[PDB]
Amino acid sequence: QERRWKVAAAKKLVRTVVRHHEEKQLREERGKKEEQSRLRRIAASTAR
Amino acid sequence: GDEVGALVFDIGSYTVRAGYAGEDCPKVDFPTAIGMVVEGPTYYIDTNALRVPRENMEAISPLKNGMVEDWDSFQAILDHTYKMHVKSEASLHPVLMSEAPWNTRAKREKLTELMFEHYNIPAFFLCKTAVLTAFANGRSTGLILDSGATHTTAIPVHDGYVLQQGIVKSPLAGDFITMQCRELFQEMNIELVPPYMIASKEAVREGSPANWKRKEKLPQVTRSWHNYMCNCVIQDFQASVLQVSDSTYDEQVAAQMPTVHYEFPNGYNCDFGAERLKIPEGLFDPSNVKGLSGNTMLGVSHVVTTSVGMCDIDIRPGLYGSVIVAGGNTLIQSFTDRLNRELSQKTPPSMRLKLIANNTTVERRFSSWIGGSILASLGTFQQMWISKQEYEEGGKQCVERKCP
Amino acid sequence: GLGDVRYRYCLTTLTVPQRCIGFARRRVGRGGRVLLDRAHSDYDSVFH
Amino acid sequence: SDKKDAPPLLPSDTGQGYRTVKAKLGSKKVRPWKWMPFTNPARKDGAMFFHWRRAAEEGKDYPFARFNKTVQVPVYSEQEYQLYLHDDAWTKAETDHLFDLSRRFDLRFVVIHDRYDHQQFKKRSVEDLKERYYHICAKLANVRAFDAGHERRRKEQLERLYNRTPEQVAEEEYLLQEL
Amino acid sequence: IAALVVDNGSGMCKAGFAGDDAPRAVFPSIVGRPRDSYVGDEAQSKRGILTLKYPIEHGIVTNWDDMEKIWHHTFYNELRVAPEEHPVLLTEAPLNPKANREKMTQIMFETFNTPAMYVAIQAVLSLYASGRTTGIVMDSGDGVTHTVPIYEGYALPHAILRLDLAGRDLTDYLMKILTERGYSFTTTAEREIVRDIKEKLCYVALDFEQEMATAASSSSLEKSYELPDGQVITIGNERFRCPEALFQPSFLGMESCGIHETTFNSIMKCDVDIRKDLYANTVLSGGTTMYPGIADRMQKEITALAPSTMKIKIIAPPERKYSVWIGGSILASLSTFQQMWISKQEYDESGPSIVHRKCF
Ligand SMILES: Nc1ncnc2c1ncn2[C@@H]1O[C@H](COP(=O)(O)OP(=O)(O)OP(=O)(O)O)[C@@H](O)[C@H]1O
Repeated sequence: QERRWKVAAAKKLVRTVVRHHEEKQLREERGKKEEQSRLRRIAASTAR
Repeated sequence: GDEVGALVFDIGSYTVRAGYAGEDCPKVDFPTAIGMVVEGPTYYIDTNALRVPRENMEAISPLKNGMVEDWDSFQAILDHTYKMHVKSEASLHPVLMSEAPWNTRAKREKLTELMFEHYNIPAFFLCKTAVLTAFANGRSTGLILDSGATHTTAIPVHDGYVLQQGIVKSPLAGDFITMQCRELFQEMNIELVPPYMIASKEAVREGSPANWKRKEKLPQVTRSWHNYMCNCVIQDFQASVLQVSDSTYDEQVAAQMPTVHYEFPNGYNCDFGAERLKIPEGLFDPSNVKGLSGNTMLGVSHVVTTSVGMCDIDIRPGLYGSVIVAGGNTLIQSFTDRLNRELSQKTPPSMRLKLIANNTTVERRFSSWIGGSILASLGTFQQMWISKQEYEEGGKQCVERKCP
Repeated sequence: GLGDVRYRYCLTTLTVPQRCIGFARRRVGRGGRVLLDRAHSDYDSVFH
Repeated sequence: SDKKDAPPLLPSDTGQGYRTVKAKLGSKKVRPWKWMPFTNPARKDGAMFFHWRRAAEEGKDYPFARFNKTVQVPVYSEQEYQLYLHDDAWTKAETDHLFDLSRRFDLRFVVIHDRYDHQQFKKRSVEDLKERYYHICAKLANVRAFDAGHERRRKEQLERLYNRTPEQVAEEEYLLQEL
Repeated sequence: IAALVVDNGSGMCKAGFAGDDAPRAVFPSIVGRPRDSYVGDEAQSKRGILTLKYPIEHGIVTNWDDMEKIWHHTFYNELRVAPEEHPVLLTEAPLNPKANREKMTQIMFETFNTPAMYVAIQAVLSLYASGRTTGIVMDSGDGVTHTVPIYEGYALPHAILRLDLAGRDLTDYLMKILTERGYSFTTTAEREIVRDIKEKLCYVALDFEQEMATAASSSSLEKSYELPDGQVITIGNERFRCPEALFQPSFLGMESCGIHETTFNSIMKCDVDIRKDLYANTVLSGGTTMYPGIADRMQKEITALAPSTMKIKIIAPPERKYSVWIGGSILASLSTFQQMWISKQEYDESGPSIVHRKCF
C-alpha cells in the first residue's frame, strides 16, 4: 500500500508541476498578447 | 517501531540486490558477473566497471543457479557492495541473506563462516529466496515459480516454511530462451556487433546489413568478457522481442499476428513474426526445440503440477488458492496468462484455484528481496537473528538450530 | 460470495473532505499512522 | 494486498497550508528521539540491537516479548521412556528427534513430516506422527495426572476425487447434482 | 512566512525561499576548525588560521556535526530566518542510506525546531524544473554524478547509476594538465584559481581526435587568462582535454565508463517499455553539466549508442546548475505539495522513520 501511495503521489505531484509550467507559459503568452492588444486599444482610442 | 539497521542481501542467478530493511525497493541492482585480471581477483565489480573493454580481462560468476561457486569472489562482491553502494562499514548492520532452497546446507554453513569471521557483522540470518518471494505477497499458503537466467524452479511454502523435499528444478529458464534466440541468430545470421566497439550509425532499412566502424583504440578482450556482453545484448533481445501465445502455438495464427521490429547495436534491424511466439512454446513444450527437447525436459505447467502433487492434500488446497510467479522468465510478454490457462487445464479446475497478481520488473525480480525487507523490519523477527556472541557456537550448531 | 474474512472494505465518509469515498478500510502502517485503503469499485460513478 | 485500486489515504497535518497550523505547531516541541541499544527479554541469549525510540523510554522493554510464547514439549532421558512413555516400534532416538523437530516447527504437522528425516529413520506418513504425538501427550498426562484412520480415508478420498480424469469429473459431477 | 528550500550540494550549498526563481543564498559548503568554527563565506577567507573540512562527499553527508554547522550558518547568517517559523525542504543525493535520511529529520526537528520538513531527491527536483512527467536525469553535481531514470515522477532506485567523478576531481585533472602545460597550481587558492579557469575557459568538444588535430594544426584554441598574482597565462588544448575526461574517464585515470556510456547503462537498466520515453526526455542537471557544447556531444554520443529508431532529446536549460533548487521551489510552492509536509506531531509520534513513510 505504501508503494501504491508513493507511485500515485509522485504521479500527482509531477503532473501538478507540469501543470504549473504549462499554465505559467500560457500566462506569459497571454500577457504578451494582452499587452499587444492593450497598446492597440490605446491607439484605437486616440485615433477615435 | 519495529525496525533495526538491517540490510537485506538477495543474490540470485543474475543480479545481487542490496538494500536496507523497510525499503520499498532494493537500493542497488548490479549483475552477478564480475571482472578478473592477473595478480588474486584483481578486479571489476558492477555495471560501470564490468563493461568498459580492457586488455585481456575475463569475466566469471561466483554464483551458479544461486549456490556460491567462489567464496573469495563472493566476498569481494560483498566488499564492494558495502564500500560503495551501501557505503557503510558492515560491523554494525544486521544482515539476512537469501539462499535458494536447494542450496546445500554445508554451503550455508560456509557462508555463515565467511560472513561472521571475515566481515564481523554483529548479526545474521538466512531465509530462502522462494520463502522471501512468498513473504513479499503476505501469503502463508503460496506456490512460487522462480525462473532466472540459469534455472527455473517451482517451490511451495506453507506456514512460511518450505516443503524442503517438494522442490522442482528445470533448466528451462532464461538461459534456455537465450540459447534458443542464439540459434535463431545463427540460423538467420545475425552478426552480433558488440555495442562497445561501434562508433558510427550508418543505419540501413529493413533487412539490409548496416554499416559501421570499430573504434581504433579498442584493446583485446578475452572471449569470456565478449561472451558476457553479447549475452547481455541477447538478454535485452529476450526482454524486447519475445512474446508468448495465449494457447498452444499454431503456425497460421503465429503468422497472422502482426510482426514486431527490433534493431541491433550496429544499425542492423529485422522484423520477427511467428518465431518469437514459437520460442517460449519451447519452454512450455520442450519437445519442439532443437537438442534440448528430450522427454526429460519439463515445462512450466508440468513443473507446477509436479510440485503441487508431491505434497499431500492437507496443504494442496492452500496452493490452489494462490499461484505466485516470480523471476525473470515470468516477464516474457503474456507469460503469466499462458501459465494460468496451462494450469487451469493441467490442474483440475474442480476446486478453488487463483493466481496472485504481480507484474512489474520491481515486483518479480525483487520480490525475493522485498520479502527479506519485510522480515528484517518485522517486530517479532528481531529475536531470531544470529548474534556474534551467539555465533561463536551458532555458526556451527545454531545456523541450523535457528534458520530452517 | 466466497466470504473472505479479511477484505472487509466498506462505504465510508470523511469529515474534512466530506464525501462518500466508497469502499475503504482502516489500517495501521509503520509508525502508528492510521491509513484508509480503497477499492476502485464499479459503483464509483454512482457516488456523485 | 490490493486489486489495482486507488492509492491509500494517509494522515496529514499540513493539509491546508501551514498557515492554519502555524500556531498549533509553534507552541509545542518534539520529544527527543534517540537511537538506543536494547535487548529483548524474549531472547534466550542477551544480544543487543539498535532502534529508534524516544530517549524517555530508553531500555525500558521490548513490547514484542509477549509474542514469545512457546508450546510445551515432553521430557524423558533414561527411565521415563521405559516406565511411562513406553514404545515398541520407535526408538528413543527417533522419538527425541521427532520431538525436537516438532518444537522446531511448533507442532505444525505437515512441515514437521516434510522435514522428518527419511534417511536417519524409516519412512512414515504425517498422520503417524500426529497420532504418536497424541499418544505421548496422553501418557504424559497420565503419569502427571478425532480419528487418524478416518484422516487417512480423507487423504485417499480427496486423492481419488481430484486424480479423477477430467471427463469423468464432468460426468460424475453431473450425476452428482441430478439426483 | 515561506518554505525554506535548502539544497545541500557536494561542495556548494544553495538556499532560498519557496516561490523565488533563484537561490538567493549560495555559499560553498566549507567548514573549518581553527588550528569557534566557520563556514565557507567566512571560512574561505579565514584559511590562514583555519583547516577546511567538507561535510558532504559525493553527495552523501560525511559527518553530522559539520553538516549541523552548515545548516546553522545557512539559516541564521545567509537567510536570517528563524527555522522555527518556516517549513524546510531538504534535498539529498539519490541512494542516500536510510540512516542518513533519518538523521537529517532528527537534526532538523530536534536542533532547529522546524515545524514542517521534507526531504526530496535532487534528481526529481531537477526534473520538476525541466517540467517533464517522465525522464532520465544526468546530474553531474559538485562531487558525484548520478544518472537517474524517473517514470511519472517516481525515481527508479534500481536503475540509478553512480560514477565517482565530477566537477571536483575534474578540476584536479585540470590541475594535472595545467602542470603539464608548465604552470604550477597546488595551494587551495591556486586550486580555486584553476576552478575559475575551468569555469571561464573549458568546453566539451564535439570530436576528440578531430580537436587534437585542430589544436596541433591551429593555435586559435589558445586564450589568455589573468591570475590574482598579476601575471597572465594562455590556455589552449586544455580547454577540452579535461572536459573530454567526462566521456573517457581514462583521462582522469579512473577505471569506469564515461558519462554517455553510463547514461546508456542506466537506460538499459530500466523497463524496455519506458525506454523510449526516457530517451525522448534526457535532462542535464548539476554544476559541472553546464559546460558549453556538452549537450551536443551527449546528443551525438547517445544517438550513436541508442537505437537509431528512438529520438533522443537532450534537455539542458541555460540555468540547469540551479535546476535542483528551482525544482524545490516549485514543489514547495504547490498547494498539492502542502499535504506532504512532515509536521512536528508526526515526528513526535513516529520519530525519524517518518521520513520514509511519506517523504520519498
Ligand atoms: N523483460 C524480461 N523478460 C524476461 N526475462 C528477462 C527480461 N529482462 C531480463 N530477463 C532475464 O531474466 C532473468 C532476470 O531474473 P533473475 O535472473 O535476476 O532472477 P533472480 O531473482 O535472481 O532469481 P533466480 O534464483 O531464479 O535466478 C535474467 O536472465 C535476465 O536476463
